Amino acid sequence: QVQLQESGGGLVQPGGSLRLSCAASGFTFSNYKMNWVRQAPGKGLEWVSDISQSGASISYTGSVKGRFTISRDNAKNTLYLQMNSLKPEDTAVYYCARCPAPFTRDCFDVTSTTYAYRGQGTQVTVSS
Amino acid sequence: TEDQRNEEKAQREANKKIEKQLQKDKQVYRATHRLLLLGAGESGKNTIVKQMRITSGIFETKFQVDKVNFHMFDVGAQRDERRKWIQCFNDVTAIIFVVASSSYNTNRLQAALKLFDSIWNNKWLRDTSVILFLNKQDLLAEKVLAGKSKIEDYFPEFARYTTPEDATPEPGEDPRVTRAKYFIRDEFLRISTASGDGRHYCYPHFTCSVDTENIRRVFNDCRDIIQRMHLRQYELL
Amino acid sequence: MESSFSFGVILAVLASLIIATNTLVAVAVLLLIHKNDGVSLCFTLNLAVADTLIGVAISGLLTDQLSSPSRPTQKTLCSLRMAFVTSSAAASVLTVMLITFDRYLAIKQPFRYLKIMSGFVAGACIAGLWLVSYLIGFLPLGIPMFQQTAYKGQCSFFAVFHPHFVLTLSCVGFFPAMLLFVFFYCDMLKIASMHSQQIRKMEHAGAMAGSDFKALRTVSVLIGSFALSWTPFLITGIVQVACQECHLYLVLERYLWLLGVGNSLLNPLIYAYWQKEVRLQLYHMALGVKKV
Amino acid sequence: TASIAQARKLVEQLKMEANIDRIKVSKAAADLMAYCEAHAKEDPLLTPVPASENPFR
Amino acid sequence: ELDQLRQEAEQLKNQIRDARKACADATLSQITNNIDPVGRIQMRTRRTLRGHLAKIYAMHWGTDSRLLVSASQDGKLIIWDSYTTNKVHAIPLRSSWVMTCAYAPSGNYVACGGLDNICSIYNLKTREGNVRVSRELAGHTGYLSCCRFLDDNQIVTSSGDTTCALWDIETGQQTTTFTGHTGDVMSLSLAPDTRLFVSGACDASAKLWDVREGMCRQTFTGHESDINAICFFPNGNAFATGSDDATCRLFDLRADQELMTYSHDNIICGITSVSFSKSGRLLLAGYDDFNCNVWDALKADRAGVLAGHDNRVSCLGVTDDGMAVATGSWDSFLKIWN
Ligand SMILES: CC(C)OC(=O)N1CCC(Oc2ncnc3c2cnn3-c2ccc(S(C)(=O)=O)cc2F)CC1
Repeated sequence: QVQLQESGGGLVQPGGSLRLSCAASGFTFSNYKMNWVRQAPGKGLEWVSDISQSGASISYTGSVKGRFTISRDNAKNTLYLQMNSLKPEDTAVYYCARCPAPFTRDCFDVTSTTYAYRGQGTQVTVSS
Repeated sequence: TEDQRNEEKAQREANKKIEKQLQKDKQVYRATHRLLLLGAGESGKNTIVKQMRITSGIFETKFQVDKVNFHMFDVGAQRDERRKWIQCFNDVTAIIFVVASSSYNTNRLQAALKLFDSIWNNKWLRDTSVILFLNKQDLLAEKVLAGKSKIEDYFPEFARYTTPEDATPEPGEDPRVTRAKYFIRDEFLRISTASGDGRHYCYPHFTCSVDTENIRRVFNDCRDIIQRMHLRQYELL
Repeated sequence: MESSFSFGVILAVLASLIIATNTLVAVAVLLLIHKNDGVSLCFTLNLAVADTLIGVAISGLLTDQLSSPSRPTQKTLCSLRMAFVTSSAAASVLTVMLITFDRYLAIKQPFRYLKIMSGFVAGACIAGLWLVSYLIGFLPLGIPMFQQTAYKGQCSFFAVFHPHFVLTLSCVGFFPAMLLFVFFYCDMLKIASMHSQQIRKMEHAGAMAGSDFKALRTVSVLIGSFALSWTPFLITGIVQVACQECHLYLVLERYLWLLGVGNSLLNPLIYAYWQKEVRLQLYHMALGVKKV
Repeated sequence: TASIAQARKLVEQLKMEANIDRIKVSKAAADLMAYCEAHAKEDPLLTPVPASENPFR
Repeated sequence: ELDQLRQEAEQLKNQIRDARKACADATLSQITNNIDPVGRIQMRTRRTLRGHLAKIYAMHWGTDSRLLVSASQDGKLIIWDSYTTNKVHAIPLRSSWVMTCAYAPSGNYVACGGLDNICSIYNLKTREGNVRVSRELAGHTGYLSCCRFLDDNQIVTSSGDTTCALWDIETGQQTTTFTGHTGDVMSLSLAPDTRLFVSGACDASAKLWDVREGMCRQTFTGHESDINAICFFPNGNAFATGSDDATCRLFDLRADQELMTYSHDNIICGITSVSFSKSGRLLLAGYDDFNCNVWDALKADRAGVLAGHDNRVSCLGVTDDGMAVATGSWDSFLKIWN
């Protein structure tokens, strides 16, 4: 069974750091492109960053470029999002989402409707 | 078995009639150019459909340009999981991707960029050209000319971006408006130009939801797509 | 003698290569037509068939270039087979012209090309193609001025046909065909250059925010093949016509004429094998042979 | 409501799914083998059907 | 309460996983090791059906094993005579983007659907002799991915709305709606008794549904990606599913877990269609790599390959009598193999 369990989160002061984790199971982690999406209270799902199968290609959204670091370790089927200098706008539930098909850089996992290959999501809150 | 052979003859006659009908349908179909209209829900694609037309899961908009049949399809009442039903549009002449360039905050512009990346990099859409309608140009001009919603906040590379010397902006536009326009265009060119295979091409166009030229833009884009496909077949590209 | 035997063996090898290559190309094009709806594949098939017929006609010339007797009564048969060779060459040349016109119509009229083009159009074009080619080839049989008087009892193109036939064949035939070819491919080169510069502009913008000789190469190869096919032979023919005491017949019909026949070998390589679909079909046939 | 009703319904169904009369894999495999061998001769694709009986000649 | 819901669902899934593990005393592959493998079978294209203008996306064999219906997105639904290649009918579709087709067991009706979200029913045997739309099932909120006739009046339909529906053709209303699938439902398979059907829904999960009771009887989650094809084993006690993960997996309704997986390293592309022979020994699956692999349902090896298609394979179906298997493709051609 496809399983994605995000860990790490909770209250954190602005300007700090927060290392998110995503324990993957039920599929070949290395064969699928992985990415992070978030849904802040009242806004729609927003793509954060994606990491290729081998990790040689990485991209971040403009509000996140140079601020968060996405990394993966195929040896233990885990994905990470090293958040640094968090902002109040960053408050959102970050869903560890996997792209639909393996071996393809194509990805259609920003769907508003219930996506099957995204985890429960870990709450991230930034407050003074 | 004379009866069996008579039935076979009747079936052959029916088959010949169906062949004639299918030949006529083929003549009509190859002369018809299918177009997939796609974009954000908040985008102006619906307004463009209204201009071209001047419960079902797909809407057919038929229009003619220079006596050329175009069958534009709007995918409505479909769940945003596009990875499956999008595959049906591999053989369309072009995909009219309508993006509201001014819809940067959710950051709908980034979502549209990701959707364009998926469309371009999809295995079955690698043979399909995409007509990129950078819609809501007037809204972008108003937002950047007399607004503090800085683009580089949501696109840090914007501060480093500079307008190309090849730009051909409308005479009268503020330099900031042209810079933002071409920055968004090149950001969309991130995907189209990155492939480099030449199998399919992207045709960005600065458009407004009510522009009448949009039909002419689609006609010219179809001309260019067909010409480029033929040239590549003839080794000229 | 040694010269005649050498020319005959060279012709035999050239005809064998032409026949083999063009039969393979024709089979590939038939299989692709059964596999694909491309109308231009019909013109490719026609070109392959015309080149195969050229090779067959050249194969018919082997019996007289090699050691063999001749008699004055041989005038009729020799003239008939010379006209057959000329008809096959004209069929190949006009098929190249038809393919060029098809490409030009596709590039210049992308919508009306699709609307008009159909199997019936290709069939009618091929029928008129064969009729015109055979008419041009057999024209000197009925026309008196094109016939070479005082037959020597030896079989050759110019022994039966007068150089005025070549003069007309150039003036109303190959030269107009070559001007049309050059004009069509120059317009196609202009369109391809515009498309390529637009593509390069877009790619440069994308790369900065994040070669053009190909069309020239293809156009130059096609035009060079078309010209080198028959232009030297026909130019030498007009030279012979303009002369007074002039004997380029030997070279004209022994080495310059081979370029036109040799074009039937470059015609497939350029027009069918150069297409990726035809290469794929050839690869599939190679697998089928290998897997058996 | 929906955000929690969905989990209500998932839990109810997954109760309904767990209480089924599950069977050992070995017996299911044996049944599949028995069915395959019983109908092996009745499968024109598995076994070579004679050309005369084949309607596709 | 939502966190408690998550915990309860997780521990329920753990309990079901433990129950499935307990039944996993011996795998199918080990048990079937002693059986003589099918070996090498070379099926060749016997009939090539030409006439479709756009890429073919769906197909269904008739119960008589003579007439077959195929759907292409050019707005045409052609019925082909398999033996003679003659097209019995050429139905123009009101919606060009048809994604499914179904031929009634009695052959009196044909169904099709697609992006229009309408499962149109066509009467092949009207007293006038023409083929006309009999009923339009427009209650679905998504594209019709698959449809299968239970009888002349009952048709099961799958839709992009992530729910399957049972339709009464005469009244044209949803007799029963099947909800529970998280993703887009792609393929349907009716059991031999027509009492159960299964579907995969883009969530790497297959669900067993009761036609009469209208409830999710069982769920399977062996796959890793979207399931595009599903077909019962001929006895109705098991079914195989094709997924974008490039693997086929066999599931048994009584074991309630994946019996075995059909895959090999060289195959990385997605799977579009899956079907069983009459005896069920051969699992014929269409692949995105332009060919169809014949898989030994027991020994887990490729018994053969059908590499005649020039484009993506979209549909695959075996005749009820097992005489031949026809594979559709995006090249607009249907090839019948035997
Ligand atoms: C008119 C338009 C529509 O077509 C053209 O433009 N064409 C088509 C016709 C072409 O002319 C020829 N084609 C084929 N063999 C030709 C000639 C001219 N001479 N020979 C020849 C020489 C020697 C021998 S030999 C060794 O003695 O056996 C046998 C021969 F047939 C010129 C280009």
